Amino acid sequence: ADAVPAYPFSLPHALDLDPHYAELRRDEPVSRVRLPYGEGTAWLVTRMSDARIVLGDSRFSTAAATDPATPRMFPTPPEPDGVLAQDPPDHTRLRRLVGKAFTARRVEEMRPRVRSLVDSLLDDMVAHGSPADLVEFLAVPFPVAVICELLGVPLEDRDLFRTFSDAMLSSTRLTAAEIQRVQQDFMVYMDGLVAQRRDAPTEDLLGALALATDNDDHLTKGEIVNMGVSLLIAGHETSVNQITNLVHLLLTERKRYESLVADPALVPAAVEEMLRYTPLVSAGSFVRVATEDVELSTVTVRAGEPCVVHFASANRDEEVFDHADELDFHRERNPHIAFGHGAHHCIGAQLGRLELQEALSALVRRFPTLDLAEPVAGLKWKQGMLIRGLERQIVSW
Ligand code: HEM
Ligand SMILES: CC[C@H]1OC(=O)[C@H](C)[C@@H](O)[C@H](C)[C@@H](O)[C@@H](C)C[C@@H](C)C(=O)[C@H](C)[C@@H](O)[C@H]1C
Ligand SMILES: C[C@@H]1O[C@@H](O)[C@H](O)[C@H](O)[C@H]1O
Ligand code: NA
Ligand code: NA
Repeated sequence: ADAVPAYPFSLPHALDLDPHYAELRRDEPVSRVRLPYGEGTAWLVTRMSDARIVLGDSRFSTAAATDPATPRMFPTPPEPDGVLAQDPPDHTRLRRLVGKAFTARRVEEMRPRVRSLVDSLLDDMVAHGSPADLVEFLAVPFPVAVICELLGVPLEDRDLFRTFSDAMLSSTRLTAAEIQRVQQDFMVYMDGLVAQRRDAPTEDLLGALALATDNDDHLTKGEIVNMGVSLLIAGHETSVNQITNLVHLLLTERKRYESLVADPALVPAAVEEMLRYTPLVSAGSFVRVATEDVELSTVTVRAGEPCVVHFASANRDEEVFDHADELDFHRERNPHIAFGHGAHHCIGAQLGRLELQEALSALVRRFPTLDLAEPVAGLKWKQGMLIRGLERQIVSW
């Protein structure tokens, strides 16, 4: 069965959805693909109802996907101690190590700190004058500062952990051996920061991770340190890219930006809609393997068959969202899965929402004249990574 198409279906263009995803949702919503690594074939799931089953059911296992022969989107076999590769109830125990810092209530308590950080960084951009690179002054330093303060990672390590993090998000830019090397380096660095808390615990998540290493009974050192790596990767890589992505959607059809200048209270709802609209995950997902037969819309997936979701395709499902292909800030309902679903639903969802809200609210309030000040055709979209975003975004005002 080398008659099954390669997935991804193409090198990506900006934030475009391959038009094949809409054809798949209409006519073949569950279809066999060959992923770029591991062996064999995977079902690609393109509709919302099927995505909620694959993401939401104990009969689908991520643990089972750690087999190096399992199809996957990324060069290195999955790390078995990785939070994504855990199944409940062990996954539930692992998430509770840190989950209290990420509840909507605790995240809301960060809004003051977070708005202060944004204000200061836009002051520096103003000091530099127009035009300036929004990536340099906002999209990079803002989420990096927030995740360093929440975990207790020194800000001086920015260049070191951003390099490791970009490598671990490789799709084609690096080989398995280059990434496996970075994984070991990152594991050894994070293990070292957590060890610093041996006779010196801190009031931060690394503090919590170091106590769990000392006192905790069901979780390995590996699982615990790896959680530190996942949070430090996700905690900046998502938001840094999503700020560039959402600003890109706002300035390339400037009525969108103008609608938020007019009404900055629209910003929370605009952030939800642009989370729906944006393929932050360039293609596919961490894989789920059926442990029993499971009925999806058009097929029964057999025990042992792997499945992969395209989150941004589920987020264009025309049986769930009216005019799904259109950016609409006035949707009454937006049941998107930009943050996933089921056990592995994004732990940082509330922190992402907060950072995007405060970054956009500030821009829309203080920079009514904001425009893209480099050509669209020349935009430096990140190539060869599992996520999408801009290396640079020169803006004027
Ligand atoms: C706009 C921001 C974000 C987006 C769009 C986003 C998106 C996602 C998605 C779709 C997943 C599900 C992956 C899957 O099940 O296959 C996920 C999981 C995850 N996200 Fe986020 N995320 C964001 C922000 C964050 C932040 C700020 C953090 C960390 C502070 C974070 C940490 C994670 C982690 C650790 C997981 C894995 C959770 C688990 O396996 O239980 N994310 N994210
Ligand atoms: C195949 C696409 C996915 O990538 C992966 O699985 C990566 C190899 C993970 O190891 C990354 C590096 C982890 O750090 C995650 C915790 C990051 C967090 C933001 C996500 O879960 C993210 C959505 C992720 O699932 C997708 C990018
Ligand atoms: C941060 C993330 O952590 C786990 O999910 C993986 O095993 C891997 O080490 C890394 O990609
Ligand atoms: Na742009
Ligand atoms: Na996988």
